[PDB]
Amino acid sequence: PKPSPEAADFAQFAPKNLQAQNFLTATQWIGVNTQGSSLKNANYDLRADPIIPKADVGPWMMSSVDPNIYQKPLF
Amino acid sequence: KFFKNGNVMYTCNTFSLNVPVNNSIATIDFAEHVNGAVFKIEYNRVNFIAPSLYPISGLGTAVVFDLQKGEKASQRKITEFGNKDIRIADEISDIAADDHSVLITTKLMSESTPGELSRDVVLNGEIATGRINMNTGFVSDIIHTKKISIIDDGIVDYYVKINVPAKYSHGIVEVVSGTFLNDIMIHLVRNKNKWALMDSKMYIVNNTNGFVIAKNPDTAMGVSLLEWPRGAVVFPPYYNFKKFKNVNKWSISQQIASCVNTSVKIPGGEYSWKIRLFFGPIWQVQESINSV
Amino acid sequence: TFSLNVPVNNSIATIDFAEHVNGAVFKIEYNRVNFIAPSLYPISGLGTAVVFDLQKGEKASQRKITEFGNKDIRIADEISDIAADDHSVLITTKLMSESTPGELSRDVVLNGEIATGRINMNTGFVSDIIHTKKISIIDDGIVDYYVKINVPAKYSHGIVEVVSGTFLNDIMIHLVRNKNKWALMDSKMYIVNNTNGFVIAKNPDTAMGVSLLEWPRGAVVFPPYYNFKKFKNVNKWSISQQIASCVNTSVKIPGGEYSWKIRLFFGPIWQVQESINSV
Amino acid sequence: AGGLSQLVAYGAQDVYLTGNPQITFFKTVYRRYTNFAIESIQQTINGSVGFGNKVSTQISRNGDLITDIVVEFVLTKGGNGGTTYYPAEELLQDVELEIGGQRIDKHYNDWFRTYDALFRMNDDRYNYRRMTDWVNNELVGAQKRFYVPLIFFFNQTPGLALPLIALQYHEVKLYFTLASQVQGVNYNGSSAIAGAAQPTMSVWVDYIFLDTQERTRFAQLPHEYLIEQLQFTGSETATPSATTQASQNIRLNFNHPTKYLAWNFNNPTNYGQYTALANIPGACSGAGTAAATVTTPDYGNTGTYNEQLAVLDSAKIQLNGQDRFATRKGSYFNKVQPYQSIGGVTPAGVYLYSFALKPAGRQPSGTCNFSRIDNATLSLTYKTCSIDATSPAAVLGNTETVTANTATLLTALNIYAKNYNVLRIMSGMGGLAYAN
Amino acid sequence: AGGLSQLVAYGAQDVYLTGNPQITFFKTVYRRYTNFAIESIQQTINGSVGFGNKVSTQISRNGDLITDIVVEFVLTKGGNGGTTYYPAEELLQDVELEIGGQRIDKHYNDWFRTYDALFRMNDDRYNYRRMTDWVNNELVGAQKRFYVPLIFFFNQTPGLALPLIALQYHEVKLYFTLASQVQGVNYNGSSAIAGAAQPTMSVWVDYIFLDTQERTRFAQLPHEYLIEQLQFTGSETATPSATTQASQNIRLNFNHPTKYLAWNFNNPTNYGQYTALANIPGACSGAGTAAATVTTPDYGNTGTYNEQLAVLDSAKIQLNGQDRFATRKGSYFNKVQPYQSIGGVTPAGVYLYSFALKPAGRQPSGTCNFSRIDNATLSLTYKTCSIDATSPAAVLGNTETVTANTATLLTALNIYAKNYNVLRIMSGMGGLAYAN
Repeated sequence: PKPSPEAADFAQFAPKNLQAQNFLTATQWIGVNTQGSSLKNANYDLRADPIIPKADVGPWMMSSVDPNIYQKPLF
Repeated sequence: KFFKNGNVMYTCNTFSLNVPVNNSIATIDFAEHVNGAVFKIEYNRVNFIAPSLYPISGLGTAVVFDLQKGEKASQRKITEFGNKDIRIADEISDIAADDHSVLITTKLMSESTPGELSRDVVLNGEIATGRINMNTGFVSDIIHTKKISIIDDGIVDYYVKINVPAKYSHGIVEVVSGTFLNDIMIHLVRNKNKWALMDSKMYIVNNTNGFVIAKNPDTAMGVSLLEWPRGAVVFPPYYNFKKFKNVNKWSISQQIASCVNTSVKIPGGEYSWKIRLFFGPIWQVQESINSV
Repeated sequence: TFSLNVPVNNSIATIDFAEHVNGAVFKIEYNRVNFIAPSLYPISGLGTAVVFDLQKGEKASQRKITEFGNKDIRIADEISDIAADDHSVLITTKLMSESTPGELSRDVVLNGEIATGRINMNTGFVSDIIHTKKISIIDDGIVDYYVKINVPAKYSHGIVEVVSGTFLNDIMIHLVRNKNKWALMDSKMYIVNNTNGFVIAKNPDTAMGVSLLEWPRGAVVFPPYYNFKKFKNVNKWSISQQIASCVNTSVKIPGGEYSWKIRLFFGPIWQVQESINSV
Repeated sequence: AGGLSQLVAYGAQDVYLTGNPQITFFKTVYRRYTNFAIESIQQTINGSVGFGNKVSTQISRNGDLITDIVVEFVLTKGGNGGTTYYPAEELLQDVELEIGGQRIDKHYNDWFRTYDALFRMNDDRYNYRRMTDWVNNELVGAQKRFYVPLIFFFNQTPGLALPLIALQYHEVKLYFTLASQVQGVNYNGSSAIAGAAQPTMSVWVDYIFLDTQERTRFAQLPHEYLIEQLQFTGSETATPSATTQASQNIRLNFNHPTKYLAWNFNNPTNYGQYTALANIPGACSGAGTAAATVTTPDYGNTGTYNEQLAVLDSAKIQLNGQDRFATRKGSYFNKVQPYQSIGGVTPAGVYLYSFALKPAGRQPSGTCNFSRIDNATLSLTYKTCSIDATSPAAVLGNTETVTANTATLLTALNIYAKNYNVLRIMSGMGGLAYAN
Repeated sequence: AGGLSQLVAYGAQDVYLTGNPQITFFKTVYRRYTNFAIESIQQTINGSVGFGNKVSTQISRNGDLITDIVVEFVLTKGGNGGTTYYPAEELLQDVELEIGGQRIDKHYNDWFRTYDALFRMNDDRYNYRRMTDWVNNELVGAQKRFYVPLIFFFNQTPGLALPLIALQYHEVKLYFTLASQVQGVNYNGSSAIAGAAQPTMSVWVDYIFLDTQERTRFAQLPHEYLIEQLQFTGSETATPSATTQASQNIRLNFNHPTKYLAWNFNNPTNYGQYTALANIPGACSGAGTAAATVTTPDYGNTGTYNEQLAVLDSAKIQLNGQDRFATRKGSYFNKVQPYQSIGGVTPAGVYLYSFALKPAGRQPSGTCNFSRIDNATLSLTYKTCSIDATSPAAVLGNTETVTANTATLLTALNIYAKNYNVLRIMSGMGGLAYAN
């Protein structure tokens, strides 16, 4: 699965010079976006807003603002 | 607070020539690697479930031995005059039964052989349920270790550990909750006279003469003790109590003094206990152990 | 004064204490097994509801003269045996607990300041060397007795125990380490059991059993360096181990701590053999 | 007499102090560490070095971890003593930290000045200035070497050193923008100085060389580091000279757990100027005599301690339409907050409000995570710039709500947020745990 | 090559340094913490605010714990530059902390000046000066908002914060006494200044509001705090005139384990004057000119470092009539003790003797249990006050056992003791466990 010029095969040595890897990163590179769309609508008032599921009942006014619930309320 | 996440203690303890030596012939070592918060160990269809709630919860071969409790070690460090369960230093915060409010320091494992290093806690917290006061910090200064070493033969050696600068009391080696579905309770005497099957009393306390223990409803768990400390260095008449209790679901006990000695102090070193457990049908357990 | 000319003669045996202090008279008894220490000398009696002598008891001794088997000249002893009454021996500590005495005893020269035969070597009656004793009586009837010697920069011969048995010991028997069977040989009434001898017993009818536990040896590479033990089984019973039976100038002894552990117990000749056979 | 007097005079209250001892002060046991050596190694620079030019360095794996990167310059004066003010920082206009192709952080000239204004304030601010400015009244033509230690998350403490051996498949590199104008070197005020030579620069990287057993673990094990980031977009103000005590509500654009906010009101022409110019000592060029010019600072004394020359009358931070604390006057954020949170002098014109107990430290101690809130706004009330900057009787003698008529030059509003993020290093590649 | 060349050079003499490593410097772990937010609000002042008046400030229960408290005063100058000396803390004459009807301690005008003189010792004391005094040569009529942080046992560290969520039945109050005479604002020396306006006073208290899980525990479980107290009784000096050398024995009416004794010699009408006046720069008004007056200080430079102007020759402290240590000269307690225990500089005329290894910190480190000492004394030997203060050559060039004739004005002796107690919090009430 490799062209010959790429490297000398590693054997009979153990300096621990190089890493093993999958060679691809994605979400863990860019970083997880915690905001999502939750700040388009808002909870300016402090009590947590009970959630009514985003059931997309209508075909024309779906929206994409996310549930926006506070992770932990003030209680 | 007294419910702080952790604390430290200093104990001053000195002695000269008034301490016998209990040889803790069993010891523990590790060559395993650090894991996170759960183990799932299998060999020969024997599973061990080790949740974050505490490291030994359930096990079996498509069966379980309890619903609620796994094994734990503990101590009764001081039992002033034979009083009640005042100071039980359990490895499980069973008082909560939901959060494991027990500091864990290291959790090494490899497939087939998990280990453990953890601190214990005061089972009663700070509440003086007796006529005496108990302790201060919830988390105590005693550490425990485990090694659950499964051997290709279908057997597992279970090692536990206890240490404290000084104790002249009662130790709790394993608090076990074997299910009530083990109708046959049978053990062999070291004189190899017979297997002493007895169920008329359902009150079984297997003393020193008891060699190995087994229980089953025709599918069995075997128990064979290997090593425990003794003052076997010069063999003095110093107390070294070893016995089992089967009046409860199951418990393994070890005691040093009857709440107080005449005038003797304590090594304060490491204590150890190595017990061999293994599983299979009534036939396989009996056939294997009868080899010795 | 030496550097690195000594082999590792490893004293695997050592003695320690877990006892308290008491004054100047000790009697230890448990399960009919007793030892009497009248402070005339450390041990005068032993046995299980029996006695073996009236005036002689257990002691450890040295044979510092190695001039090719010379006479009793440089004999450092534990007891002022010649006087047999005035215990002119300095004792460092006299310890005890239940069933277990312990003692540290400073030795004396057997012959005294005078020369005997031809030559001597003595700087005073009391010598610097400390011996140790521990007698642990186990509730099963077995009593472990330990002795100790520590002589710096030595090339010597130590006597592990000297004790006098009663004349009532007509039957001699010993077991060869081949464990094939016990060797009932008493026609000589003088048995010298060397390495091949494992355990011994003696009885007029009820027996005293002997089983060795530990003796110093060079077990680091198992060198040919002289490490020979023997019994002297006659009415008087001695156990000894030679390291330098002759004048050895080429190789010396480290001169550190050396101890010996011997397991003694009593009972019917059958029970004694059965107890060992079982092990 | 002597020490035994107190030892015998032992009491009952002492059970809380010396009873049942847990520690002592006179038997220190030291913890044995992993063998390492530190080396200062020059890395190469790509790009033509000069004023207004951009360069970068791709940092090689000389060692195991990076512990400290210091940028240095060789500069000549274009003017006499007092014509400069931290010219090394003005020159080091933008520093961008890239680990694997994605921005991790970026620091600005003005930030370096702000950090120095806030956090690096003991004998270290003088030695810092020795590294970054002219401090001995040097004359035209003087040459010295300058050092500008960088303050990214891995430079402040060795515990956050960047493991290269853990990141073999990602490049680690810095971009540097060199300012086109450096006061007192290329320009005097706004006019070019003839004969201004281009600079020489080098980027030194201090490497950690550590022994084999730990080096193996670093390469083989994944890592998570708690790191700092700087969030920044600049804005502008409208400070009046007359008719109103103006207000401004600026919408902030920050995310992630923020340790503190800090800001200043800068002069876009005179680097590091956060206060008004006045005909008082150190406040303007020639101050105190007839030749005093109030439009140009006495640059070597650009920083001052007189809040009377500030433009900020009051401020509060409003979160989701509601005030998180009540209004404070501007001197509060210049003096009281850094007293409580840092423990040093903050020059006038630099302001901080902390969310943390110890923002000067590394460990989290209280944050405001702007990723969960809808509206972060900084509300400012400004001083009326209506007193004569050239008359000491007015500059040193007026009321709290009025400042110098020259103060309106401080039109650049620089608001910074210092936050936590987590750097995730896995299988030789890294990035951020979270990003908005 | 380089770092590697040192790294491999491992032997026997560094085994006890890096053998079997326990720690590393290159991967730090940050301990997670209970979430909280910092909120700062205004408390109500009950009573008339003004010079010489007394007011009571009632702390509200808007948050769960109390940490930093800062008292603001808005006032104007009655004089030219150098006519003031920390007027903000002279104005804040006495602050008394009361919890549930019982007192904790009481901080005096000059205590505030003393703590600042002998513990807050690095550039932060300049910041402090900026908060409490006039720094930039401000002129008559200038208005400034002063910040006087309180320095009670809980005002520097969050670890001793008042758990008001627990103390629901017993309130915490702050009693404030304001000075009737403030140098440079209402009086110049003893001469009243016409047109002196009253101050505006505001007390700001920083609340910690924390997560519901630990908040609930705070409200229910008992607590013991390492509360610290300040105990004080004023005394009188015995300063000599000329040819005679005085000494005096002061009985130290202290109780409870102490960390240190701190004392100063004060001119009763010149706040902060701990030294004699002399006709040398910074020592008296007009110093160096023909108008120099050695009976009136240069107020703004009242605090100096020239111990030659000190009054104290030597001292020793006795416990139960026995000497604690042999006699030391005054320079020992001014320069050596703050160096050996704190690491800063103490101005001339202020003296400290420690019992603790770290009297600046709050971790107990050695105390003198005065509750177990039946007769404690401080023995003070004075300098002979024979130097003519008006001759620069006489004050700058004389011996160590003499001082200026103006030292006889230092008639007030102020000896402070810093001590421990235990604040116990139980079911809605708090109080002090020991009282001696």
